[PDB]
Amino acid sequence: MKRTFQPNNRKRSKVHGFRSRMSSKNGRLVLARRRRKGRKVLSA
Amino acid sequence: MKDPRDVLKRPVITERSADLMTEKKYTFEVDVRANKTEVKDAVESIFGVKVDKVNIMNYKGKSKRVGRYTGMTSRRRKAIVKLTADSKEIEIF
Amino acid sequence: MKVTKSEIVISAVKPEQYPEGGLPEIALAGRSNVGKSSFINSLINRKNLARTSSKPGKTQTLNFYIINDELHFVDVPGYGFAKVSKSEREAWGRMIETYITTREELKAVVQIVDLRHAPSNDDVQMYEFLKYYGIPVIVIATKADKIPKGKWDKHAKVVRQTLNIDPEDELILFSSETKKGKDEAWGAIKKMINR
RNA sequence: UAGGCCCAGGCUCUGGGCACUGUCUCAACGAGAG
RNA sequence: AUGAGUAGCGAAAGAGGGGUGAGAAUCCCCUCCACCGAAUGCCUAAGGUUUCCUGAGGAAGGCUCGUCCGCUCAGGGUUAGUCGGGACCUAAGCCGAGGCCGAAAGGCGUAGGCGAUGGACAACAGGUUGAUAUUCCUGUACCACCUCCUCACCAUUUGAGCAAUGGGGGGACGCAGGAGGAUAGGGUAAGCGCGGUAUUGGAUAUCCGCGUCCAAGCAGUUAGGCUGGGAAAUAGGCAAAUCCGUUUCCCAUAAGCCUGAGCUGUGAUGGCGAGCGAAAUAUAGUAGCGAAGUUCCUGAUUCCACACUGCCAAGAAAAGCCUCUAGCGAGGUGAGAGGUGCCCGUACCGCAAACCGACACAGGUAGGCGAGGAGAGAAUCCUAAGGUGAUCGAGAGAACUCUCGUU
RNA sequence: UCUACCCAUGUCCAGGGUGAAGUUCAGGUAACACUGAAUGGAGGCCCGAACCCACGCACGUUAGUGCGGGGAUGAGGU
RNA sequence: GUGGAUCCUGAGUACGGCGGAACAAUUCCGUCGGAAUCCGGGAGGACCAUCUCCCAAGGCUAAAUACUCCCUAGU
RNA sequence: GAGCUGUAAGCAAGCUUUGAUCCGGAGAUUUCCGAAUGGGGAAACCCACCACUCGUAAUGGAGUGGUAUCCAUAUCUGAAUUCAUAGGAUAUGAGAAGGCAGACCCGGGGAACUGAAACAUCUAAGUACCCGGAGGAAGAGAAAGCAAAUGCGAUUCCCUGAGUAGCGGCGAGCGAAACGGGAUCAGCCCAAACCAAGAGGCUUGCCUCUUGGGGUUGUAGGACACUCUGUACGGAGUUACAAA
Repeated sequence: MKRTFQPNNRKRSKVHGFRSRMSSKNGRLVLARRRRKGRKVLSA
Repeated sequence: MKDPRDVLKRPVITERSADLMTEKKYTFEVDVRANKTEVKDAVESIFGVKVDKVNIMNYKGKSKRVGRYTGMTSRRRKAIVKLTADSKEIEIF
Repeated sequence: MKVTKSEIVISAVKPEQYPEGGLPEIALAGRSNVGKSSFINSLINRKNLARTSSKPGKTQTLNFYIINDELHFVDVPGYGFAKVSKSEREAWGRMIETYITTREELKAVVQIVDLRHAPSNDDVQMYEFLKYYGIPVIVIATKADKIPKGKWDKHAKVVRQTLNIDPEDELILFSSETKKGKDEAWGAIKKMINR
């Protein structure tokens, strides 16, 4: 029950994906900021 | 699975299903995490029949709308059980 | 022998751009697709510092590499077919020959040949050129991992015969793929720098 | 559907001659779209 | 609001009869006409994500209309041991224990792991529904694994067997050029079943349509490469080795070896097949029935096969595989017979109105097949199978603009 | 995920012409030269489809679209 | 409580040089050094003496203060 | 204490005075991802090993637990070195791993524009920002002090001193402290020197190792030697004042 964008582009997920965001302190900062704003969608 | 009655959810009653039922094939809605052998054994236990073959599909959810709001229906797992020359699951339809 | 610092100084196509400092220098030579840009990488325990490829003509300038700040490594384009315009194929040869004829800091030249086959005409017409200007030469036979172990001594004999290598200069069997003969090459380079 | 020829020199350039033509003397009619 | 009922509304071929309906140029059917045809045809990717089928619908949307739609709404629809991916392998690249250079943030980097666009690996022909079809049904196969079983043949730590993380081999690869052998394919003669024309004339060497078939396994065959073949010594290849080397002889000119496209019988008393053809079925029209089914010519852009010759730039790697002993070893090998075989994708569009881009199109979109005549040709013109008539019209035929023709 | 350059692994290029080196044959040259044949099939070779081109040149209009020109076995395209 | 015969009261520290740091100079850090210790020391801008206060190189302590993503009652 | 099955329709079928719906306290269940931790990974998914159980003649299938790294404590062994040691293995660990409240506070690093009408320092500013550590508060804390008195006596915060002293191309500007008035109000413990016990080198002695008494101080105190005084019926306390 969601919306998916390019569910086959692997490079999209390897650049802007959740596991790449969680692999460095700066990406975790990005995720923290987006959680603070209240975004419905975190990362790709 | 723990109890086989958790593998089978409900039968499917359509025109295609009624057509297949005359070839001794029965269509069930199945728990989305159950595999072929699980369904085979559950049908064995519940109805006391002999099972020859099982085939399974996966179905995506459909987009629906009621007024302004939009959503999706649940995913489904469908199984077509072919019995051998044995008894007949009485679905009492 | 224990490289701990390595970087590229400058890529040059003219004598003006040649670096300065008086450090000893070692040059490379060979065919276009023989593994000389990877010989450097294997010596200094680096992966793709001198970029390599399986398409002939990856190195197109003169690249200088400082090794632990005592010497330079010179990467040159190779001769033969080069997957580039015919006009630019002879500019590389002229650029290389001018640098070799000049540049007192040039200690010795490492010429790399393919062990699998007998050296081409160009390899001999480069060995003669280096022996005629009186520059010490170290001959390296790379890609020794493509040959069964029991034929190295057979192929090396043909390599020596075709290039008519003078008894003095040794032939080190090398492999940038299994790091074979690395210490011997270092030792030879060290000897050639001081002596 | 599908290259204009010939005689020159200079290495592609300048040529020259011929052929040919609505480029024009000078425009007229016809077909289509607006 | 004005500009203004103005500019637009793009190619490109339609015409009539019938139907439905409140309403028809535009929707459905029929008929003729016209356009593409190295595609505007067939299949199948990437990508999209229900757009697919049936019934209903006339808000909105669709450069006009609309009874129609890729639009709206309700129900439905996707079946795998063999197809593709994972319980297999590695490339570029990524993560990179320990480790090194660091005062440090850091930088470099090995073992290892991940990672297809490549390598390994078992199924074919028909039929069927409104929507799935090497998945369902029929008929014939194959692969891996397991014994309640049945046989056969061996062997008892004298030994039958199993055999490596080690040794050797192999997987294993480019381009160009020219012979050869076949087959897909394309056209004559037999044969089959229709016909005999009303516009002058044809029982006529007249006209029309048709003229086949899998994987599997039992054969034999082009051709190709040969490693020349054997014996010893050999032990070298870290241990070992009967394996691979390496020497020494002997015979070798054809023995042997390893690979082969295709053809013949079997699969098949099966299927398909021109054309006949109901009940009436819910009057679509199918259900159902079914003839001959060959030889000849020509022939590849496909296969043998990167096989041969020439060239240098030498056109991945690893696993699966085959061997050799080291080693394990009292119970085992080979046949049947009976069983087991999971997860993910599977609808639909794929030169397109489903994708991409969109001045909104007449654009773009890996790959496989790609017929005939005239032709060197996949050019060009007209056609086959097949698809389509492209989405505002009617009619007038001034100036002027653009594209053509003639002088 | 545009664009510049680069890496690994796949894949595409209808047809026609030209004729290099070498080899054989002879003549011929002391012999090479050469001569003539025959064979041979090389090339950022020629003509030209598919394909490619910040190559002009329009157009209508923010990148496009068309009309010439060029390459088209290679410094080739994808 | 009386005494005070005899021991203790916080080691490379207190202080000095050596450089930068910082910037007679000022301190920080390193870079070398290097005492005393009750009759003992440290201070009162420097030094030299008088007087005045204190006892370094061990550790632990609430309260008064700062702010509120939140919860309750209100303005 | 009489209706109820949320929004929120409808349309069915039901529950409830033998007491529902509802409100509050305490519990139970709690799929998958996520620090995510069995391995891998494009987060919401794939693929495993061990033990026990279900099931099959057996293979195949299913269920329930365990399986990351680092640190600590041990236990063994134990590369270099024999022991030892690196290590390995084994165990025991509600250990720590991440989040946030865009606030408050400790520590480390640390701009530039601007202004000085220009620019020489300076100012902006130890600000923005980044990194590490936390706690409900936090460093701060009981004088080798202020200072000059008839002296006060820990720390912190507010008023005043004062936009003064002072520092300043002494220009822009920056900018104190003490006294006085208030809020809150408590100060303690160890080491050292001495006594008692055991051992471990040393020859007894000696001398350090530990454990119990000892003692917290500056117009010096303690040890030490000797006096009274006690070991309770009194005092203190988990908020420092040992501890509970």
